[PDB]
Amino acid sequence: MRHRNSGVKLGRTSSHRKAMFENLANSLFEHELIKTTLPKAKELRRVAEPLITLAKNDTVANRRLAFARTRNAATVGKLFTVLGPRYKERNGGYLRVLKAGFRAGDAAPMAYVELVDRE
Amino acid sequence: MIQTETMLDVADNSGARRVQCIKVLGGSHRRYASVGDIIKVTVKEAIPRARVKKGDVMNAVVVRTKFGIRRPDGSVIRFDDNAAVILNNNKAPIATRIFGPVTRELRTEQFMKIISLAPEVL
Amino acid sequence: SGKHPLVQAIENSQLKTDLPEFAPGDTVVVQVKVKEGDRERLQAFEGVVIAKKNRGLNSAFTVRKISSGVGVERVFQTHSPVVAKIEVKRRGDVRRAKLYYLRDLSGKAARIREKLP
Amino acid sequence: AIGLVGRKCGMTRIFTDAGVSVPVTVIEVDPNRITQIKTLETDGYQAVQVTTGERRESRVTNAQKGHFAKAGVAAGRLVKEFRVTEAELEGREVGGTIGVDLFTVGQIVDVTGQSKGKGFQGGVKRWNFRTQDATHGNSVSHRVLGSTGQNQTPGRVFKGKKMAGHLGDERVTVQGLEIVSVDTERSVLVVKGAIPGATGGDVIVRPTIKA
Amino acid sequence: AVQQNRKSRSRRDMRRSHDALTENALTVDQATGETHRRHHVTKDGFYRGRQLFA
RNA sequence: GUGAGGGGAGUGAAAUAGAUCCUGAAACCGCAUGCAUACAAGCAGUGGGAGCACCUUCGUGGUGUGACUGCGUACCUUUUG
RNA sequence: GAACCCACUGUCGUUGAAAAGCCAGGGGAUGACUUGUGGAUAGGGGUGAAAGGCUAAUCAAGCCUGGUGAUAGCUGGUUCU
RNA sequence: CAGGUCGAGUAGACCAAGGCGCUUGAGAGAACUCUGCUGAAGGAACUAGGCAAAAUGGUACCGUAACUUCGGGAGAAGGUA
RNA sequence: UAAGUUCCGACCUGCACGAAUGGCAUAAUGAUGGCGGCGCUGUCUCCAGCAGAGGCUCAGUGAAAUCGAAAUCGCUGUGAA
RNA sequence: GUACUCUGGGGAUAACAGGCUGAUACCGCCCAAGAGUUCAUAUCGACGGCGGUGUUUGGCACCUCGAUGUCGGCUCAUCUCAUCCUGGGGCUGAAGCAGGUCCCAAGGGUAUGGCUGUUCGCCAUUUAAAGAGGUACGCGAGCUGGGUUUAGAACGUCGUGAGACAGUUCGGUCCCUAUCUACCGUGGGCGCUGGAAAUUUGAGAGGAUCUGCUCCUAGUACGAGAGGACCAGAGUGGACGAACCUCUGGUGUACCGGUUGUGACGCCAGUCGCAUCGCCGGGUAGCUAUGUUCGGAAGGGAUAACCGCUGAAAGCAUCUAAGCGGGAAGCCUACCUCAAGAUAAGAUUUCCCUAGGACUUUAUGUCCUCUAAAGAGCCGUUCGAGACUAGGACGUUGAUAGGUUGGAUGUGGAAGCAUAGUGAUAUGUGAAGCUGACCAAUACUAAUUGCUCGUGAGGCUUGACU
Ligand SMILES: NCCC[C@H](N)CC(=O)NCCC[C@H](N)CC(=O)NCCC[C@H](N)CC(=O)N[C@@H]1[C@H](O)[C@@H](OC(N)=O)[C@@H](CO)O[C@H]1NC1=N[C@@H]2C(=O)NC[C@@H](O)[C@H]2N1
Repeated sequence: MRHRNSGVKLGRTSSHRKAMFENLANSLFEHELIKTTLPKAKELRRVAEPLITLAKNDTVANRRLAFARTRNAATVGKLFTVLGPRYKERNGGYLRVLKAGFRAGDAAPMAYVELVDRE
Repeated sequence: MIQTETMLDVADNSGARRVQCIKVLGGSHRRYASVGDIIKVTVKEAIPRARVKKGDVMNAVVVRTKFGIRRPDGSVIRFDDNAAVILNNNKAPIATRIFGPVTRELRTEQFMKIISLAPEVL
Repeated sequence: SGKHPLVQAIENSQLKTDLPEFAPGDTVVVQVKVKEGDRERLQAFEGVVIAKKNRGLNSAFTVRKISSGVGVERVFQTHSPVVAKIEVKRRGDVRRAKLYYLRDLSGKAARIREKLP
Repeated sequence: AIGLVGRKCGMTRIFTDAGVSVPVTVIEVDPNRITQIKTLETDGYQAVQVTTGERRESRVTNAQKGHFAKAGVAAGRLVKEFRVTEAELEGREVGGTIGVDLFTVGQIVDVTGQSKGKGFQGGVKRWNFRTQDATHGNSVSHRVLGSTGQNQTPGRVFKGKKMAGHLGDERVTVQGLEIVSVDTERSVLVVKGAIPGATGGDVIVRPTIKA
Repeated sequence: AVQQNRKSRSRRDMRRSHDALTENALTVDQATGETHRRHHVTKDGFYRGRQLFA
């Protein structure tokens, strides 16, 4: 049973899963539109949106927390310079997940992840 | 929560120091004994020149357990040791002093002497 | 407040309104009501608070003491009417919420430093 | 007997004046609205049909909408019957409501619910089977069934043999619970002990049959 | 463990009687007029009156 | 897909002689049509037998199917069996 | 006590990753030690700190080809009316 | 042949130079199987058998019995930092 | 040991010990046989939770041993029993 | 001689299990010398006689040698009654408490350890009791492999020897992915006299069925005393089962913190990767027992042994032949769950569909045209539901999921900056910072535009009412 439990496994160890979602968040913040599998896309919200929420207040402690979470100076700079001021007045829901058919190699269901006000 | 093969300290001056439980009395297939329950014990260590000797098979009553007991308000009381008190063939205490605290589960006509002799009842 | 509002409302009507502030590492005296037949009396339980659970009506705290060379712990339910009164005798200085490490210490090693204003 | 349909809200405790902690379960009761009365003349047996809760009109079908409109009551989230006697039928009419005041403090009741679902389960959990040795040469048989029959005679497995399968998610009735509180202003029943099912599930409270 | 008798073609087909495939849910998109998988972005990047790739 | 493969055109007496290409059997595997088949227990047939479809020399006829029913435990070998 | 050489216990594997292994432990590890290259001993023979061990995944008498279509009071099979 | 930090070390953990991510993937997170981590109270009651697990584990100093072929036993046991 | 067909010591009517197919002992040594104790523990009372790998579902590739033919139920009886 | 072994054959012929039989084995009955102070039959019962069962030791050689492959343990069972406990009775050399013996009764229940490979047995300590048997001496395509029975080696003994054993001892590979039947779960299809959404009756099926101790009656009845009840009430336990997570705990590798080694982020500071989650201390939900609550209560009907009432055959007697009763943990009900594929397919409430042509096979007839209802499903957001399914909720007329805001909880004094110290560090800002799964609000994001299925008033005969 898994009554009321949250989180995913995705056939990975916990550290590998955490690193993979870190990489996905960095790629999404850089490019503002990515394509991945549907379960990864749905779980990516719970990791990426709190980072944008944190970036709404620009302090040394918040920047250091963001650096601990992402390990990417360019991502920290973009978060605290562009994305946070952009979403200052938006109450959550900074991402958009859209189904995008299936993948040729393994028939895996796919999806697009997009920032809400990309362009 | 005392079962067969459990070692127990002795909380009196009958002469035994360590006993081992060899049977939990009071029913077929009964597993555990708690405070106020009667057990059969074998004497593993004893004071020299005492009345009880090493290798004797006697009855005993459990007075303290590490598993602890429940109270009606939902609390639990736990001790640091498992301790027993030696009884005769008529299931009456045969000691004249009690060491350490006991609990109010012993306030019966069978074990009133332990209550009256114990340094503390909690 | 992790329960449904109706459950919270039912629990709230039973809360005690005069509990003192106390923390793990303190030494306290708890007065317990003892009923024998019709004889009512108060018995003191004095010792060190080694654990405290804050859950509203389901709050509890564990007190440990040494009695005639035997260690004894009791887990008091904070809002039960059986607990008549709680006195804080001394305030301790500790570094963690749960002090189970005191169970393996004796005498001098188990001393708790006093918290000094 | 005539009873109530309620919803399990969660467990808590009540402290008595002497200090005893009584574990209790809370049941919310939206007052049950009578939708139909069945009689010997037209149905062949005597029962009272009730509804409770709410349901949006986009989810209420036309047939059920007409059924509710005939009784003159708002649509509920469920419909349920209670078998009754002639004496119990007195004072009950279509369109009336039944509240928590049907019960009194100290009354003994039976509570019916739908137990939690454990899914596909094995012999150890389902039937309290014993496990075999974890060591001493045991190869791959720790939680397996073991033997399931005898031999050429009878050369088959008997019906009702205990095996692995679905466990839980069944109708369960717990008998002999005591009513601790009847809160009319909040429309709540507080009963002693545990009742089947998960928080938010539908429960039925009836007077005890072990009377 | 293995069969004692070969299974007949009739029984094999009876077992396969549950193997038929089904149809996907396809709908016409209002913005473009093209058939697309329902609730999915079209192959040209349109969904719900929005365009993804310039 | 400048692939494989095929449909036309053309050659040839013949291309269902089109390249591992004369003839093209059986096991085995598809599609189409007709009848039967989802309340009934077994070597699957046999002796009866209603109904349906097509054909017809219109029937006391032909072809296909076969509701219902009596009887009925494969073959070879080795054996007292 | 590493490399190196072994193979005492256990789980796994047993249509294996493997026709003898993996993993966790284990023994020797300056010696009667381990190892490369090239040689010698050939079948009632060789070699053996000796288990009938080894002698090309084969050993109470290796493999190959001949005698040879050995013999079998035994088992099986033996085809149209 | 074989570097760096600790290290007695070619043991070990993480790194350099230099190489790789082992030629099916994506989901789900039932019984049962394999491999691990933790576990109330009890502590060999298991079992053919403490099988398997758990446990001990370093450096310096102190201290160390019977027996003895006078070499050992011995890192006996045990203790302090 | 609470309880000991094993173990240790002793007894001598040795079914059927006995002195280089050596007798009786023996410090050290042994992955050697038997018995006991401390510590330790999921070995067990009695199992619970969690992590990884399968199992399950989807897409691709695609085995095996077996096999007279099958429209392949229970019971009691019968009968190469 | 071969246990270092090999080939051709046999169920023509042995060892295992099955079969026939029942000498033997076990159980029962008949007669009755006698024993029992007298008194065969309370309890025993010689010499003899008659049966039953199919557990033992055997007899036979019918099945299997082109294989039916195991002594004990483990796991899981199912049946019998010749009944171990609990229930109901008759007799007694039955005062009471106990006991002996026989009859009825199979609902439930019916030990843990020491020794040994043991089944068995002896022993220790319990229990209401630790029953006797059948099921391939149940169960090894479910586990083990200690004993027996391969190949190594040794002792006693036998033999000249190779070797061998009414013997002993140390060591010594347990294969198979389940087609069919059976069983445990879970779906798809069609049927059920037009279709649909709900609520239901119960033919029947399964589950459950145990019991100790104390008090009271009452130190009463009984008994010279010692002892000590029936019947009838109260309380409190053992084992077993279910549900649950408020309490007590376990776990809790996406929560918090301490800390070692190493590498990196330019450096300090602050952090991150790896080392079993590196190690260590705590811990939210969920799951869970050792934790919590509940259950086997009470009552009807027919009976078993047994006890009768009235009553003749048979002027008496007699429970029986006519007629009328009592009587058990056993049977039928009663309690819980399932149940109309109950093809005999049941009942109730409500909802939906009422259009035109042609023709001949004049029929619930075949082609056209027009219609597409009530509902169901596909799809999506999902769940305390789940292998896939099925089931529950919701899809903008929206709180279904994520996010956001607040709260709660856990861990515990973030970073930065100031002070005090040579410094390790300590204190303040401040119970701060961070906080998976929880509670409550909130359309910010995603549940879009949609499609498919399901029709058009439901044959005939008879009867009763219109
Ligand atoms: N012209 C056309 C010619 C056609 C050609 N013949 C086809 C051919 O031969 N195919 C061979 C397929 C083998 C492999 N699957 C290829 C692949 O898919 N590599 C994925 C990498 C792609 C990525 N975008 C580039 C990247 O990250 N590079 C790094 C980088 O350079 C460097 O790391 C740092 N830190 O700087 C280096 C350390 O030395 O490691 C490389 N990473 C590496 N990963 C590789 C690995 O595991 N093995 C082989 C070798 O490729 C390895 N190096």
